[PDB]
Amino acid sequence: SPFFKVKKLSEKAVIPTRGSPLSAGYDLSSAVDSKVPARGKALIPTDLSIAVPEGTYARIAPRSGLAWKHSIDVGAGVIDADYRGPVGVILFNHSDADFEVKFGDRIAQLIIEKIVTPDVVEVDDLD
Amino acid sequence: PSPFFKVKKLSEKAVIPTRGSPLSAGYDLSSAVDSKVPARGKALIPTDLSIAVPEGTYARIAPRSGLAWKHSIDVGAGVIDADYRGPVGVILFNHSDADFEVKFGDRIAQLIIEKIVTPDVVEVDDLDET
Amino acid sequence: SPFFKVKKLSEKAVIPTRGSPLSAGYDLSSAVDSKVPARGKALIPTDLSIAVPEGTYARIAPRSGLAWKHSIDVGAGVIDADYRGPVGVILFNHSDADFEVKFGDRIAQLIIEKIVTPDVVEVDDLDETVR
Ligand SMILES: [Mg+2]
Repeated sequence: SPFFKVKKLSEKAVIPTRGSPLSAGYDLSSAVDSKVPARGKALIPTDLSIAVPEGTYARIAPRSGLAWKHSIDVGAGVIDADYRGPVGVILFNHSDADFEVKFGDRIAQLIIEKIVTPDVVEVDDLD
Repeated sequence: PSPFFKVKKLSEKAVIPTRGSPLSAGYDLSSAVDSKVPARGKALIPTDLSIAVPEGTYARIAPRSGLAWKHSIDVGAGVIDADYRGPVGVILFNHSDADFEVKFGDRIAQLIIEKIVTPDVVEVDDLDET
Repeated sequence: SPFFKVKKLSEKAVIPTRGSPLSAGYDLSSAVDSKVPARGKALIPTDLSIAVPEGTYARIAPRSGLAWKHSIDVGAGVIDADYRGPVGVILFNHSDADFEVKFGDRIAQLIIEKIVTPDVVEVDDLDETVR
């Protein structure tokens, strides 16, 4: 049975919520105030640790508003189901304008994507 | 219930998205406009479509491989919720020093209906060790 | 039942491996020495061809380390389940420093994501949603 368990690592953390009833993702909020330099990057802590089920992973996905309005998008973003460290969001600034993330800003959305993980079979012929 | 992909044309310029091979992941998205993605910049390209995909999925607007190598084009963000009924636009980022020209009808992205789970969020005191 | 078939196209190829029992991705290694130029791009060969099952595709996904240490992101990355050509990794460099790729370096990770591929139908109107 699917689950999404979240542990607050500080009092500043915001428990993720979905934005609409059928929404794909859980909104993630910044636990800090941080500059994202023009044509540069920032690593934004959520002060959360998580667990998601085997047969899935948590993808840190971009919010469309951040991307369209501010040319900000998300690098990396693959959180394994057994990763128990703090969840941070890597933002890339694809513009010549400096940007600033404020404490509590929603900076990404977490999507729990279904996957398969079979053992690899090496072959001489794929078909 | 069986999966579905319904599309509604918002103008005559919209093109029904079509897959590219019988096992292909995604449905090709065509531009409804003439436009451009400026060098080192971005654009929102209308498809003039509204869509519906099933609960337990979302529609991901994903980059085409050819455009990524030839024009350094990427999709800046492409999460479309299963309950999103607004117009579908494609956000393109141009990671090169030359403009990318868009003519109406041009394929600019592909849509992939990804399976997900959406359980309730549960705050906990401790997580298991791995 | 899911599978992941891999064919090596040369001796330089490395069978993709998963790091831990619950890891999402299979690490992909470069088959070449190469460079991703500052603010530029490169197509890095793996010298692999692959097959994944119907109802999935293989997503070429970024490694977190390369993203943060080198501003490297993966472009493109949608590998169809019936694509039988060579698998190359498209890297974008979002920094002003060249990124060197050495033979055997891990440059991405492959994730076999579950999808649906229903027959698309045009309709006159869609349901409006409480949103
Ligand atoms: Mg995905």
